[PDB]
Amino acid sequence: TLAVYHRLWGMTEQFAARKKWGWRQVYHRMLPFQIALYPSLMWYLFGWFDDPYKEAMTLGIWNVSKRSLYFWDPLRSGGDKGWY
Amino acid sequence: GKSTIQGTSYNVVKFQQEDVSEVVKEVPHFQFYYIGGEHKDNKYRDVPLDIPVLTEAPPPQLKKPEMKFSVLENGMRIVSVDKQGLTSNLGLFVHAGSRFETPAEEGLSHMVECVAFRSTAHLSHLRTIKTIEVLGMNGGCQAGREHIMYNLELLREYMPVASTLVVGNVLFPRLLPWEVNACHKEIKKAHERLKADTDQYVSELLHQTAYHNNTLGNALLANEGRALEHFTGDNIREFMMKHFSAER
Ligand SMILES: CCCCCCCCCCCCCCCCCC(=O)OC[C@H](COP(=O)([O-])OCC[N+](C)(C)C)OC(=O)CCCCCCCCCCCCCCCCC
Ligand SMILES: CCCCCCCCCCCCCCCCCC(=O)OC[C@H](COP(=O)([O-])OCC[N+](C)(C)C)OC(=O)CCCCCCCCCCCCCCCCC
Ligand SMILES: CCCCCCCC/C=C/CCCCCCCC(=O)OC[C@H](COP(=O)(O)OCCN)OC(=O)CCCCCCC/C=C/CCCCCCCC
Repeated sequence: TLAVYHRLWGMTEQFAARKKWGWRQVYHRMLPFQIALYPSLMWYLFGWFDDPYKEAMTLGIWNVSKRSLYFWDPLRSGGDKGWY
Repeated sequence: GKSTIQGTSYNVVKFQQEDVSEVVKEVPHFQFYYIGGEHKDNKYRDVPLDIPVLTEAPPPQLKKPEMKFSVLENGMRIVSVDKQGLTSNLGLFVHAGSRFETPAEEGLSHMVECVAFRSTAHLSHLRTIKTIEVLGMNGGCQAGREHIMYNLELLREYMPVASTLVVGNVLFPRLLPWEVNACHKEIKKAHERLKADTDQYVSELLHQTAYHNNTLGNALLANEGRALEHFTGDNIREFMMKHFSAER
């Protein structure tokens, strides 16, 4: 019967490894939230980057020609040197 | 048959000294933790239940059940029947019921039932009950007028574990003061359970009246007043030394 007790004692020997695995599975389930976090950050920080990085970050969809007709810096509407 | 005990012949089982390392190989395999694993998709995920999926089943081996009798060198008698079912029913019966109580020992038989499956020499209370739960076993203890029974119902592959747990109740229980004090709750629950069953409650009234203040008239359940004075680990141990023995 001591053998049985040995098995019952030993079935929890690896508690630290099992609790680590538990938390590793909670973190695995939280990785998908990155899909929304990262684009939201770049969405809020877009105005911080320089124009050439704005263009590259959007694969060229955004460029200087895409700035609004009334740019917040009116002297730079239509380009850095103005419309004409 | 090597020994005749109280009119029945038993086969004597000799004690043997076995190294703990050798026996450990024979203990049923089970786990409490599943740290990782090997992923495997359910192969029958697309198979309806009406289609058989098992092939090459070994031919069955049927034997007519027979009751067999054996006894250990310490005097514990062993009786088993194998009906070839898949669930076992282990039962330990001790010849110590309420009828053997003296008036100063009122309710001690019920108290023994209340402290069942608590801490033993080689296992804690929590570890015993979590092992019973994880392996899917059910059971308990019931104290009667002439005997007290410990029973477990389990899948038969885990019999080695179940037998050890049941025996530990009578071999070396630690009747620790704080564990016993936590069992005072069960007395009130036992009364409620008894009184709910009107047929059984009337039966107890019959026996108390039929046998006035003697063996079969002793109350089955301990009261929750003055009886709690001797609801102690020390008192329970003294009672067990009087009546619990391998011969009974
Ligand atoms: C198998 C598929 C592979 C997928 C990836 C590769 C193929 C994708 C499809 C083709 C495009 C290839 C990439 C081209 C990009 C060109 C960008 C560019 O030059 O833009 C111009 C801009 C501005 O350059 P410019 O100012 O000189 O002007 C460009 C010139 N004109 C104006 C004419 C267009 O440059 C950049 O923005 C350069 C950005 C480079 C970024 C490199 C990142 C590398 C990875 C960093 C990892 C950081 C995390 C580390 C983690 C550590 C571990 C935890
Ligand atoms: C393991 C192998 C992996 C690859 C497998 C093969 C398939 C993929 C291979 C792709 C390689 C080819 C990439 C071509 C890039 C051309 C960039 C260019 O000329 O930009 C000039 C533009 C414009 O240059 P500009 O700023 O000088 O503009 C001049 C404008 N005019 C003419 C009016 C004066 O530059 C940029 O916008 C800079 C950033 C570049 C964009 C980011 C890197 C390239 C991304 C490629 C995406 C491909 C997907 C399909 C298209 C998506 C958009 C609809
Ligand atoms: C759970 C708590 C959450 C708390 C969140 C707090 C609120 C966060 C608000 C997010 C704001 C995002 C940034 C907005 C920037 C706007 C950019 C913009 O419009 O640009 C204005 C104007 C544009 O000028 P241009 O001539 O085009 O040239 C600039 C360079 N190319 O100027 C800029 O772009 C400058 C922008 C500078 C942004 C600096 C960003 C970095 C700041 C670091 C912050 C670190 C915080 C750490 C907090 C730790 C707390 C424990």
